[PDB]
Amino acid sequence: MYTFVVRDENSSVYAEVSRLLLATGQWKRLRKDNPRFNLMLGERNRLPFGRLGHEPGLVQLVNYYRGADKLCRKASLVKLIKTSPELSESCTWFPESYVIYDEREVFLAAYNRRREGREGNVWIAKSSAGAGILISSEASELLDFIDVHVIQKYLEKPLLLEPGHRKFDIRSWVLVDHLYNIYLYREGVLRTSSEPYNSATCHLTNHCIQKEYSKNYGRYEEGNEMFFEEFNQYLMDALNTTLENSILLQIKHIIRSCLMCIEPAISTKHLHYQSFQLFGFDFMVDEELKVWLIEVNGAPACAQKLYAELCQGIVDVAISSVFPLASIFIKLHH
Amino acid sequence: MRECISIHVGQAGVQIGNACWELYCLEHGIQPDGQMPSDKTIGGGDDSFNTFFSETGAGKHVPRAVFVDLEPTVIDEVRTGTYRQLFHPEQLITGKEDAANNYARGHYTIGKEIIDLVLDRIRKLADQCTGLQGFLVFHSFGGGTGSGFTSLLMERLSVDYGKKSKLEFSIYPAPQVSTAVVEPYNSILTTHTTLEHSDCAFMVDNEAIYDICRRNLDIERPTYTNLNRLISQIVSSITASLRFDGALNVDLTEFQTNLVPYPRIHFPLATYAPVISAEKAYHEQLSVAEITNACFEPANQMVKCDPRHGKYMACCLLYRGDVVPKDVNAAIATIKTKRSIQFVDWCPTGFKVGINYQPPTVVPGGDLAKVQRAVCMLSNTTAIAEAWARLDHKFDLMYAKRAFVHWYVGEGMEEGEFSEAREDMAALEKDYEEVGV
Amino acid sequence: MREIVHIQAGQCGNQIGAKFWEVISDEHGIDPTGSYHGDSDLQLERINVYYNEATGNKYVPRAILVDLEPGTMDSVRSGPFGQIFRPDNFVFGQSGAGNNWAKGHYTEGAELVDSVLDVVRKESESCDCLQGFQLTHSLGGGTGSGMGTLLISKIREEYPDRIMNTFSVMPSPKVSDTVVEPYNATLSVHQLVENTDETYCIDNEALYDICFRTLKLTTPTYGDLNHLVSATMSGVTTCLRFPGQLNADLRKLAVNMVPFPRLHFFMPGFAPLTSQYRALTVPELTQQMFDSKNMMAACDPRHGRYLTVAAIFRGRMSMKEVDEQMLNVQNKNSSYFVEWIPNNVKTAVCDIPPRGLKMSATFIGNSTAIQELFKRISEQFTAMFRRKAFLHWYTGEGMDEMEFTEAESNMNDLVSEYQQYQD
Amino acid sequence: MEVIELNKCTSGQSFEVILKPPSDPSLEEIQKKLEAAEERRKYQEAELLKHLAE
Ligand SMILES: Nc1nc2c(ncn2[C@@H]2O[C@H](COP(=O)(O)OP(=O)(O)OP(=O)(O)O)[C@@H](O)[C@H]2O)c(=O)[nH]1
Ligand SMILES: Nc1ncnc2c1ncn2[C@@H]1O[C@H](COP(=O)(O)OP(=O)(O)CP(=O)(O)O)[C@@H](O)[C@H]1O
Ligand SMILES: Nc1nc2c(ncn2[C@@H]2O[C@H](COP(=O)(O)OP(=O)(O)O)[C@@H](O)[C@H]2O)c(=O)[nH]1
Ligand SMILES: [Ca+2]
Ligand SMILES: [Ca+2]
Ligand SMILES: [Ca+2]
Ligand SMILES: [Mg+2]
Ligand SMILES: [Mg+2]
Ligand SMILES: [Mg+2]
Repeated sequence: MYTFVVRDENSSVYAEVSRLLLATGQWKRLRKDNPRFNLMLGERNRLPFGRLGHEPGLVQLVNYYRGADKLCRKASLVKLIKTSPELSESCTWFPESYVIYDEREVFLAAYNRRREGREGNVWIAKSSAGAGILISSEASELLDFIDVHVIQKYLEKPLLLEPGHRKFDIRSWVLVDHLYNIYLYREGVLRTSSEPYNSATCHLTNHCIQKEYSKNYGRYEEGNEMFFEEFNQYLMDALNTTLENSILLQIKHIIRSCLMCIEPAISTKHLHYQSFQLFGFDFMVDEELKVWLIEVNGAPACAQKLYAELCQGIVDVAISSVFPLASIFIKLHH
Repeated sequence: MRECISIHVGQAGVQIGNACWELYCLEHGIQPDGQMPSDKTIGGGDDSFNTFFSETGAGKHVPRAVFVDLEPTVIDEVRTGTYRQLFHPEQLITGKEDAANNYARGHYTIGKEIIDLVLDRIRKLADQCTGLQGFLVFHSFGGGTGSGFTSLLMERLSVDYGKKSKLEFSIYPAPQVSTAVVEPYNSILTTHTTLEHSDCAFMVDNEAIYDICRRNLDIERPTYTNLNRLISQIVSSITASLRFDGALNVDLTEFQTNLVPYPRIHFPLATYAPVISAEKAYHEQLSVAEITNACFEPANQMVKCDPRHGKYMACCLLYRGDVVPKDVNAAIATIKTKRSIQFVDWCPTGFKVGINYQPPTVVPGGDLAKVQRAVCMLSNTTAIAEAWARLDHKFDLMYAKRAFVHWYVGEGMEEGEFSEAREDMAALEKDYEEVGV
Repeated sequence: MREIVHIQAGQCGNQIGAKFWEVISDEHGIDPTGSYHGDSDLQLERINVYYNEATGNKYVPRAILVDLEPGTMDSVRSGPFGQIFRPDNFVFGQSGAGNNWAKGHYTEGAELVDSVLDVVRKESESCDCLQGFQLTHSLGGGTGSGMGTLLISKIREEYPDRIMNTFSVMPSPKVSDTVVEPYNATLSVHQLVENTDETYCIDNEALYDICFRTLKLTTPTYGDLNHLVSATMSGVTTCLRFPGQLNADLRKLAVNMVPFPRLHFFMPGFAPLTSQYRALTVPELTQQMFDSKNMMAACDPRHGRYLTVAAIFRGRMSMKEVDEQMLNVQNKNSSYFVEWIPNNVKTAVCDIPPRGLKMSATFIGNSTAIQELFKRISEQFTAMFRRKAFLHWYTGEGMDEMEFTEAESNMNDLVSEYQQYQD
Repeated sequence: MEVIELNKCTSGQSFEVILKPPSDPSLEEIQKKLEAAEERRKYQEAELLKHLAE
């Protein structure tokens, strides 16, 4: 009879996980401030990690990795990729990014080389305080809009789905358990734009923007969400290739690269408490079938059809592995 | 040569002090009767061990120590113990009734009645000193005497010995061995009124010693004797530079100079390795690289915390055994390229290293195995603030309902001292977060 | 050498007190003549907490026997351990108190309280460090109830800085002598709220239920009830009588157990209770120890919350397994322990078990469910008082109705105070 | 990786290895606080004895 607490009510993922635990008849939910727990479905902001692992006779487990924010923040991800030799500034799968509050003169250094060199000189400015994003070809407009933000090279040549001539992004859910096994959920989603890509709403593939500002919401696929079965079939019929070969090999590479990079800093291998965490990786694919990492989400949601399968898998390999009772993942070995 | 006076207050301070001076005598070759055959200067001298031992004309080497307890049963153990012949009765001070786990009872009620007697006995040891460095104060956080009378003694020592340094060895409360519910109160009350009077304090969390004893020594349910023999080893590693020839941490001032740049942030984290069970007939001797790498494992720290999520302000490596500087630097280079060791911007990223060739001494028949080399790391990490957060939280839980407060007010303490002390801890906890992030 | 002065007052107080001294004299190896005949120095290490040392290595209980009738105290002096008590410490009157709180507290008992205090003063003057007093009595009669609480008030006036600890037997209509018992108990409870630091609530209703339901005694006697009180009193005093470090003296016990001065009424529990050669495992000790069927106060702990808990295990057992089982009860019923007092459950271990048991467990709980006891008494009080029934026995001793109205209000306040910390 | 201040002796040695350059109350007041607490105790005891006298 294990005990667990719930400190994030708005977690749609762990509301279902907490729902499944009670259904097993072997997990008892306690008050959110009771410290005599085995599992903490903690809060996003200011989780008191310093108070975990000090309860005698209690193996304690939390659903967040302390320090994983270095990967799940815009400016932190940029600094982590430029400064870590495991990733290097020669990183081939991350768009050329810069942090502006600093790297103002460094950003304008590569901006002049693109303007003079007749190359595509379109960038994008975003930050972690957004739903506020600007896409422009003039650097003067990007810097005035900021007045912490990040500016990275806007992928001007994206892979467009047909029929529709429309943009998309791929969301991969990755679960990292207490042993730091990297489990990639076999089911992904393509959050597609319902408007044709005009290089002169159709640029931002967010699920909230396509339902509020787009008029073709739900025309091609239900909820502007195309799952892997349909997308792989399209890659075979249109490009004569598979999702595994053209895209998913690079995805698994990036997930391993990022997570193995921060492993010494966040591992709870010999720590007095254990951690797991569900991650949301956002990828962009260009017309050359090259995968690009956009951002990593630390508190991700899920597709409605996949809430059942994934949340059950969170209990199987992350919760019941530490607290046994009485595969949908691809193990990225390392 | 400059002398150091050790002061042991409460049950925890006296028993830990009892285990330390036993280890000191084994290390310096002093027999229980006080004799020391290797000391050729009979009746005097200014050797390194004379900073902790005075000498009588008869050749006895007497510890420069004072034992204080508001209850006679613990100090009566010293009076009839194995090393009873070391101390003279002037150094042992006992009362009738203890502080009953009440900070206010040990600071105000009972402390006021005994503070002049203790200071007078301390003055007797100071008069035998030709150049007193300062004091080492051993006490618990949770006990009424260890918290209440210590904070009064630290106040009065700053008055009577203002130019002298004061170091603490403090036992942080852990429910697995604690004997009182109100220990969070006593810990924060005593940290508040002692903060401005202590130059460098070494916290030992009983939780850490307990698990190190269970995990590494295979003791199913460790006792105080188990815990104190391990603590005295760490204490010996820290005070060895005061008792032996050397150049690192040669006086009490150097502890503050090398470990404490900010006066309030004077709680260095101690990490010790290796801890090997003596029941293992043949254990593989760990290397310099292996014991130095173990200095960055939380499981070997005296306070459980994660230094990865914090910043360093200083770092000292104290080696005892078969260690040469070449192997130390080889280990540090490897550790730099593997561990998360972030220093603050206003401090050099480096290590002060001290090596003493004499390998560690273990009490014959004890639980610790003799090893060829060992290391104690003293690092000033902001991550040790986690121990304050735990303490302060338990405080806030009980104080919100004013639970047990009447026991303290009944001793003449005002309720405002509770929130005044808690506000100080909130300030201290905020200083750590500024330095750490 | 922190000595305790024991006092037993009234019929119940002296009968229960006599069995207590009979039980712990056996555990410490003292024979009925005061001669030690044990086989372990652990028996003598804290022997001075309860025993004085006389000429010829004699051990004399530091006990004062008080009554207003000679009857019960003559039976003590003729009982098994009657010869061990100090003859000067028998202080008795001749009138009796007639189950009348007013006679013990205001008229008959006032005449005798000064000679009791003279004997208390003599025992205290020969104490190297008197830590406090322990009193055994019932609340339903007259001497132990009325004169007992008068003694406590005067003992506090002369020794204000010493701990007052009581074993107080609550009346129950199941085991009742007179209908005025709710009156006497309500008057005494207010005294105890003011003038004691620790009170063990021994409910005769619980003792009857345990003898009838558990021990399978169809017709229990006061002897059968006192057998449970002996085992309980021996258990709660183990930390005082043997070498340990948890609640080794009365003041530290009060500091760990009493978070608010008035909420100092404990629920005692004992395990095992067997109707007998089978060895009891450590998980079995812990399950029974926290079960309501082993509670001596007749209050359902699941109807309230635990402020603080003291658990004492006696015998040779796995201290590791003891910790695991204690940490298992808390971590599986943490909804019944208040979250604003962290680590409020303290566990003690003693190697010497009680007579005739391989191992036992004693439970000391400060639960807010103890209000059910006070509510029960308060209901019986009001049932008669609203019609002023049987009040003439008290007004004829000088008492006024206003004192009963005040005692009633004081106890409803005590219930309200327990209810505010239950939420 | 610079090693500085190497001091050697018979019983050991010490040095510093750098990896990267950087980027009280008076006795009167204590006696006043102590006596203030004793007076609050004396006042609390006086009220108790006054209460027991009534
Ligand atoms: N490591 C260690 N901790 C101890 C020892 N003795 C007591 N403690 C801890 O110290 C705390 C209680 O403080 P004590 O030293 O026993 O109390 P005190 O200083 O004698 O003050 P009083 O209340 O008057 O008895 C608890 O948290 C114990 O776990 C010991 O010998 N070694
Ligand atoms: N360098 C780039 N090139 C092209 N498109 C980009 C881009 N950076 C971002 N985008 C587009 O902008 C959209 C929003 O990006 P971002 O991931 O920062 O938003 P967000 O973090 O608020 C959504 P969530 O965090 O919930 O997944 C993405 O869907 C992506 O298509
Ligand atoms: N447990 C127990 N209760 C008793 C005993 N004798 C009397 N009582 C209870 O005590 C109350 C009567 O008090 P009693 O001691 O006889 O009155 P007193 O002698 O005038 O103080 C009643 O509620 C009885 O149930 C006894 O030996 N054991
Ligand atoms: Ca000499
Ligand atoms: Ca000073
Ligand atoms: Ca008369
Ligand atoms: Mg985001
Ligand atoms: Mg003590
Ligand atoms: Mg009777």
